[PDB]
Amino acid sequence: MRAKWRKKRTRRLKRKRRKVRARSK
Amino acid sequence: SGRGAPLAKVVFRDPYKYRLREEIFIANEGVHTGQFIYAGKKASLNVGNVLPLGSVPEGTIVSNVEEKPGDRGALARASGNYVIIIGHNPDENKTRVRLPSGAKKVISSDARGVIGVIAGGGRVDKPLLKAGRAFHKYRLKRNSWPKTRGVAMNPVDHPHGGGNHQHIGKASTISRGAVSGQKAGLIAARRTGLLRGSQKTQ
Amino acid sequence: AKRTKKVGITGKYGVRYGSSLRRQVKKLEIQQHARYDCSFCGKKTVKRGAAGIWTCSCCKKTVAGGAYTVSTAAAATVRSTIRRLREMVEA
Amino acid sequence: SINQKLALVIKSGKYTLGYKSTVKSLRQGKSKLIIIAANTPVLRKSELEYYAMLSKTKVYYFQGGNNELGTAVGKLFRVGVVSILEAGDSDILTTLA
Amino acid sequence: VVDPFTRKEWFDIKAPSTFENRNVGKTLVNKSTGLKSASDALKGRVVEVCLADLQGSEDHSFRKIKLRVDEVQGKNLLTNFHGMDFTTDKLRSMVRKWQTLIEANVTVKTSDDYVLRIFAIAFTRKQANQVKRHSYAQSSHIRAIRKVISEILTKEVQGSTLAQLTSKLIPEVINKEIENATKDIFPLQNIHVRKVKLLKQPKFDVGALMAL
Amino acid sequence: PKKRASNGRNKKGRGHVKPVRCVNCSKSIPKDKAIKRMAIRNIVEAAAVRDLSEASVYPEYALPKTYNKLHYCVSCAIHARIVRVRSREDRKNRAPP
Amino acid sequence: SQVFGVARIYASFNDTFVHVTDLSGKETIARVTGGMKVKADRDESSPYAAMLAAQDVAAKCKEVGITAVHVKIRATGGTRTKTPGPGGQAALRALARSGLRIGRIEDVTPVPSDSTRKKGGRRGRRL
RNA sequence: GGUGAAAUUCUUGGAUUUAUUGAAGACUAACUACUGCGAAAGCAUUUGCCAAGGACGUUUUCAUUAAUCAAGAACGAAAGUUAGGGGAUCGAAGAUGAUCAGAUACCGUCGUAGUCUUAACCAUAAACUAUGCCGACUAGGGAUCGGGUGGUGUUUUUUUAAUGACCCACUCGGCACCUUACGAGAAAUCAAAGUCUUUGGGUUCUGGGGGGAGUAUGGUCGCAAGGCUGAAACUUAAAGGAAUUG
RNA sequence: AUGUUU
Ligand SMILES: [K+]
Ligand SMILES: [K+]
Ligand SMILES: [K+]
Ligand SMILES: [K+]
Ligand SMILES: [Mg+2]
Ligand SMILES: [Mg+2]
Ligand SMILES: [Mg+2]
Ligand SMILES: [Mg+2]
Ligand SMILES: [Mg+2]
Ligand SMILES: [Mg+2]
Ligand SMILES: [Mg+2]
Ligand SMILES: [Mg+2]
Ligand SMILES: [Mg+2]
Ligand SMILES: [Mg+2]
Ligand SMILES: [Mg+2]
Ligand SMILES: [Mg+2]
Ligand SMILES: [Mg+2]
Ligand SMILES: [Mg+2]
Ligand SMILES: [Mg+2]
Ligand SMILES: [Mg+2]
Ligand SMILES: [Mg+2]
Ligand SMILES: [Zn+2]
Ligand SMILES: [Zn+2]
Repeated sequence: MRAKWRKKRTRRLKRKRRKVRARSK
Repeated sequence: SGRGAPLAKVVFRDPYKYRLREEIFIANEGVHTGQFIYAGKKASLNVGNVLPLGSVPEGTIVSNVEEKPGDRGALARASGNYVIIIGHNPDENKTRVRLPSGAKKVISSDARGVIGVIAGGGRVDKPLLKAGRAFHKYRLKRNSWPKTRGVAMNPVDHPHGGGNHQHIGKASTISRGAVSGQKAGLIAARRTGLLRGSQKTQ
Repeated sequence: AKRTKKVGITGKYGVRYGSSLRRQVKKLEIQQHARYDCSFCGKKTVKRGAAGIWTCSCCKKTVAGGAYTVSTAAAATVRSTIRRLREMVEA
Repeated sequence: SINQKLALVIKSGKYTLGYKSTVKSLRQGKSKLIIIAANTPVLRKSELEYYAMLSKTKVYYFQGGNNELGTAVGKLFRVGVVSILEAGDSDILTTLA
Repeated sequence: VVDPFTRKEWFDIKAPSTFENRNVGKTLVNKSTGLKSASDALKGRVVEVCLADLQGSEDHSFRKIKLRVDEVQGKNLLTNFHGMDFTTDKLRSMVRKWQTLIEANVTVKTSDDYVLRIFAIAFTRKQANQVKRHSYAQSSHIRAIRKVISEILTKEVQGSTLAQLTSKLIPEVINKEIENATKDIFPLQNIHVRKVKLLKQPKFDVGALMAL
Repeated sequence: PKKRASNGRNKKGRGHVKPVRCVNCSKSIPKDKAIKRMAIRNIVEAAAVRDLSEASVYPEYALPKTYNKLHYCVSCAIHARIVRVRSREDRKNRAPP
Repeated sequence: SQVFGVARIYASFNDTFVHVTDLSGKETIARVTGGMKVKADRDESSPYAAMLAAQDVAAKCKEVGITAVHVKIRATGGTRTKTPGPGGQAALRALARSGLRIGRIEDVTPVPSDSTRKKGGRRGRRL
């Protein structure tokens, strides 16, 4: 995989993790 | 009261009778008390002076502009508003101007305007932040506030009233040829939805 | 001491109306409650009356201005452009 | 420059700061030059010019306001007009106009 | 099937009054009819003809001249000067690498009322004994040269009518004047008045139009 | 490894150079890196010089030329054979043929 | 001692226009293009179609009364090509050989002072 | 029109093309370079104003006031964010035409945000010379930029000369370049990447096999996007650099 | 102009 696209996919994954963590409390 | 722009009290001498004549101008930004205002065809191009539109160069910024010579100001009177002189037609003497809404108007070159921009600009940039501030804003203008939504009414009270859910039910764009009692919503709307792209069609 | 970290004058609104609206109000409230230099007497004594009215406590001179600041950028641009047009017309 | 000459006058010569002392010096005829701030009220400026015309005293119009004139004479307060009584060792009275 | 050229009649463009020669060519227009006048269709046409054609000499192969039809009289279009421009090929030939291109432009009013914009160009050149291969100017030379050229153009106009400036452009005396006034700053091989642009016309005044 | 001693461009002492667009594909390439070729073509060669000299009403016209500075991106220049891939030693030869 | 029009050969890619007008340019005479003389959708810019179109334009100009043409040749210009199309050369050749006289050939391709960012994206057409 | 060829689209309500105009916004072609300036990002129409700066000249002045720098600050392309203005062009998204086996990819036609500007953020780039800064020294050469010095120098006018441009020589500072390399390097190559086992001029920062991973968590900054800081478990005998022959 | 995998 391209490093740039791996970085993009990881950033999207962190966005999802942040969203799910905000949902949780 | 009820006006965004401050007013200026300019005292002139009566040319035909010994007395003073006080006029209520809309203050242009930069106009101060004790300032000499010069009004007429031969007045200099200084902020606050009243000149005919034909006597000012292209690109001049004017305010409180007359639609016709002698109506004592109709255009660009609200706070922060102005008219741009965009050209002249000396034969069949007329002045091309740009109005605050962006419309291009042809006015008689004898129509007068005040050099400068109406004072009080930037007023609508501050959030009202409160129903109370809206209350006091319209307390000195007219009984137009607060506004009940038509969809929140009954069918007897509004075209939008009624229904087991709050909804318009039919298109809210109303024909220009509609009648009183029907013209609720977007009257003669050329388009709807969020505005995307460039305005000022030509 | 610094009583508030960021709200400043908008601490009077508490937690109401939204942070973005409070910040927008804060900028203009600082602008409208600030003192300004008098162009006539040279003192920092110009304060707002109603919107668009700016009076100097010394020398008692009142100038038309912006709703929340003594001079708006549009007004300054207009003043400079009228200066230019007048100078071109006279020469 | 003019600010340098004025600084030399403040350092070595004799001067007064302010409308009242300037007018007093003009009326006693011991004023050699009066420097008037740009933002001086026009009535006061005209009165100072009239006093200078009667006393045959030179007038210099400082391009700055009272804040800038006070700074140029080296004070922390606004000065609307400066009167030079003695130039000291300074070329302000001769290298003008 | 209507053959629109069967209803078109020809006119002679007696274009200039002072260039060298009356006749520059022909143009066809719709025959004058009820609600559409042929002189109305004419009187706005701008013809661009080469100064070489206008003078009869081929040393004016560049510098095309614009002539705007001002008045129509009996199968003779009387035009007047409307603008001057170099040819694209000549301009591109003059613009070369390893040299400095200097451009000046002024907006000046002729003696009577004509508002023109004059664009002059110049290029640095090597000296006779120059070994260095580019001969660039130091841009303070460029500012000085631009000031000199602008002053020369501004004073050459404002002292001459439109006709006088037209009769001055053909001998290119402004170019020689610029060379004389700039030789003490930089050699400036290829000085030219590359463009004259009309911005505003006075009152028509057919009376002084009647010089042709 | 570094293929070109300076770089695949001509920029030392600048940092940023404004780009140009390739005439063939419109790719944005820095002005110094773009392959620049001048075209000074005769406005008529076309095996037609004699034809238009005869048809011309001007004797010895000396018909003009068309000047056009073409900027090529590296890919377009290589594909159009404006510039060709050279040997490792031949790359360090900046003289045109 | 001739009657002069203006040839106005716009030789783009995908087409060539041979548009002879009066000296002013307001009045046109028989603007004919390569797409009128070939129907293939790809030989519109071909030299052969340009030659046929130029021959037709010259015949119509000779019937109208035009004897010579001042030539103004252009490319698309703007920001796109600046290079005359393959058909303009053939169009001028055909105008020369069709009996019309020629004068003052000039390139009038519209060239900007670096305006109007070009189409294609910063990576260009990736063929 | 547009393409490899097409198609979408527009078109006898006259499209495309021609001429005369007008408006808008963006940009600043050619000149333009192994040229210039800036700390870097960057900066290319004219003129005016406002401050600033390097180099040079200096038998001017002060006299160690300096170099590099945790913490801390200022600026920081593009994209993106907030709110106004503006919105010509191009154009993430989106819609469409074709191609293909599929092709909401490349290619074509539109087109939103954006692109521009103001007032605030953001603080990241293959932000590159993948080469920290200050200092000294060690080959040759020719260019070129800026300043200075000299010539029985060439041209240009003022009338002696003088600047202006140019030639020649020197010189200081700069962007670089060519040859050779004693020398260095794994080599590519390098006037520094040399003066390094014959190892020490001063100083800041960074790395310790490849992944996991710039991930998780915590902190802090940010409106958000995100930035800065930043593991461990586990896994693995290679991964990688330069060059050689196929 | 389009041609995938081993
Ligand atoms: K409501
Ligand atoms: K309802
Ligand atoms: K075609
Ligand atoms: K847009
Ligand atoms: Mg409401
Ligand atoms: Mg109810
Ligand atoms: Mg009802
Ligand atoms: Mg209804
Ligand atoms: Mg209900
Ligand atoms: Mg490689
Ligand atoms: Mg960079
Ligand atoms: Mg390819
Ligand atoms: Mg330019
Ligand atoms: Mg330069
Ligand atoms: Mg730090
Ligand atoms: Mg940015
Ligand atoms: Mg980084
Ligand atoms: Mg790095
Ligand atoms: Mg490791
Ligand atoms: Mg390898
Ligand atoms: Mg295999
Ligand atoms: Zn006051
Ligand atoms: Zn390309």
